Amino acid sequence: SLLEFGKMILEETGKLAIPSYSSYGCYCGWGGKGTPKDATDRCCFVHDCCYGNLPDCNPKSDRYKYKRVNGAIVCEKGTSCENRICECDKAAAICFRQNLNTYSKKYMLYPDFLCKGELKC
Amino acid sequence: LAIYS
Repeated sequence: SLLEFGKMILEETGKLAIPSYSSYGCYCGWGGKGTPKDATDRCCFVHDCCYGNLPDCNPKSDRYKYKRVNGAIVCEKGTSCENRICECDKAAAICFRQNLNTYSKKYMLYPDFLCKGELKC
Repeated sequence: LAIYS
């Protein structure tokens, strides 16, 4: 759930997921449309697509477990859903870190009306 | 922890 994912985000970026990545661009929040603003925003886009391909699950609420081994996130072994949700989160957390380089403050608190158009996964 | 809502 948001609890584990947020821990990963902090671990990988040194930033608190909320409010750093909770109102960022067009896809780092609840919104779901328009062209991602930058690399960080695309990370959220991909994350939505991953969760979007877990129909048989409950991404935001299902609690899962994981641990770090040699500095790299390692998803433990839970139910099918737990491992898949954990992987989706891991990929995003790492994506955020890889692109901290281009994280822009100007995309924080981004107005949703500035995002229009469906971008298929 | 905080998450991207």
